[PDB]
Amino acid sequence: KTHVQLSLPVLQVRDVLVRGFGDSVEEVLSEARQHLKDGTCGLVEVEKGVLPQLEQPYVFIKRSDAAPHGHVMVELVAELEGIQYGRSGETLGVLVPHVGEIPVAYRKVLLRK
Repeated sequence: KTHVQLSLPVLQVRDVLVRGFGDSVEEVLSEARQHLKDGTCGLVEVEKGVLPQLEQPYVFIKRSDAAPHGHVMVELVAELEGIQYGRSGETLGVLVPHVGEIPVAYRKVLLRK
């Protein structure tokens, strides 16, 4: 399937134990896709002061379209020193590894895979 329905646990930035997916744009997109498949991906909602508390490169989910079965259609865009790899809509948040942090909410998305 080109799209996969996921419910991503929303984590508080200060709870996140592993604050990024790796060291290159290509690695973080690779790792983010692997974690999304394995159900070990969390989402941090971007506000003032969030991104400086996480590790670059960043992986964003961005709205790819205007929402089947309550699930917003999204795609992955990486960012490193202010350059984005990918072009998409509004950020729904930043993806991080989930290693058992308690979420505050769930974000229903349809992921272009």
